[PDB]
This record gives sequence, C-alpha cells and structure tokens, in this order.
Amino acid sequence: HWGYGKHNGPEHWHKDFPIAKGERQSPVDIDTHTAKYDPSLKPLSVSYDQATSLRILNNGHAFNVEFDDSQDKAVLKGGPLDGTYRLIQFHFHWGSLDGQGSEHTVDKKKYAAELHLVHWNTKYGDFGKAVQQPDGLAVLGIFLKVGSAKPGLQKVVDVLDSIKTKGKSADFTNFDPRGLLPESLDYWTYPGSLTTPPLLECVTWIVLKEPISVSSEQVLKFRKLNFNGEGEPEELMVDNWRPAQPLKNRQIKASFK
Ligand code: NI
Ligand code: NI
Repeated sequence: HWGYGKHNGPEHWHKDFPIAKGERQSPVDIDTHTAKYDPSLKPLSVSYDQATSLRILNNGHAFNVEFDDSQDKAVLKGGPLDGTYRLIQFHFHWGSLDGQGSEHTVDKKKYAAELHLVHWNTKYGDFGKAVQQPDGLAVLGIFLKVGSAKPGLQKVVDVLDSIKTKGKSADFTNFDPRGLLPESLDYWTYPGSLTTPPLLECVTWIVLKEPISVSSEQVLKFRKLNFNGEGEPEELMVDNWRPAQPLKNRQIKASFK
C-alpha cells in the first residue's frame, strides 16, 4: 500500500499517513548557507565497541542490519542529545543511478545513497514506545558517494545474494559498524521524522557533513536486491528514497564553523 513504485510512491503516502504533510517531516534539503553554527552543541559520542550485530533482513523496502538493543552495547550520546540512545538497526537508501539515492540533500545535491544508523532513547524502554515520543529516536545519517570502495561495507555486500527477496534474512554476527563511518563527526542536526510510513515525528536527525566513498561494484550489488518476494516478478530494489520535504518552522544547526 506504500512503496517506491509507479503508483504507491512518496507522493501517495499522505492518503494512508496524513502526517506525511506534517510540520516536522524528513528528509529535508540542508542549505549550508542558512544552517547556523550552534555553540550549545557537543561532539557526538559514538560508542560502538560492544556492538552485537545479529541478523540482516530484506523487509521489502530496504535491508536492515539488526543489533542486540537489550543492553547499552552500541550507543549514541552527546551532540544535540540528552540521555542515551541505543542502536537497533542500520539500513540504506539508494538510487538506480549514481546521481540520486540520498534522502537528505545538501544545497540540493543528491548523493548516491544514504546510511541510516537508527537509535532509540532508553528512557522510553523499547523502540515501539520511543517512536511515540518527539525525542524518541536519533538517526545518524551518512552520505555515500561512488569512488573508492569502502572496505568496511564489503561484508554487507557479500551477504546480499542470500537476502535477495522480501522476507529473507541471514545471520549477521560480529559486524562492526565503526567501519561505515567517515573520519569527521562534524554534523548538521534538526528535528524530524521517520522517512517511511508511519512517518512519525519522533527523530532527532544527525547528518554527517563528510560522505563515505563506496565503489561502483558495491553500489551495483545493492541494485541487484529485489523489492518483491521469491517467486514473484522481479522488481529491483532501487530508488528507495523519499524526496526532501518542506522545512517549515525548523532550523538546521551545524556543529562546525
Ligand atoms: Ni502495502
Ligand atoms: Ni532510513
């Protein structure tokens, strides 16, 4: 009833999910000429040393690499955040062509893809309760450009053949998400939403300034995934991004001058 196809894409989502036209929707365009440095901000604290990855799942929209979130094993703190946010999953949004695929844009530039590391605020006890709160989630977004390979992505690439179609999963232990980060943790932040239905306005977005590079071969393997289930007509999993939404009464703050 929702997807990225010819008849159920982002422009239709409002019919089932009227908050699609809400006041704090994501993604947005990040205008680097109007975002303002905020000295109240602190450095990010990314603490992933004890991360426990479990599984990778093709959910028909993207794939999620899932983590054990039943203890403070992989947490995000600092920055704009108060309290402790636990990593639950990461996933990507990507294009059919190297010139589109990201959800956020920077001065209207689209990247080839965007990585989302999704975290929930431990004060709310579980993910499902967290998404009902304005400060329930923190999503660390990282742009991908095509250039050099990202070595730390390759284990994800090489399992994709085992999860080609919707509903397939595979064991995915011992993956280190630190290998997906750029060098700098400089960031932009703003209040927004989930970028898929139910589009809840529960996210503090933290979007890194520095992209990571992935190879053309790595991206091509993402583009072999399927939206469909096994035994259904093949629909390549590409262009699983929502376009920029109106900023409305929000300000984007920068952690850097
Ligand atoms: Ni549906
Ligand atoms: Ni996402």
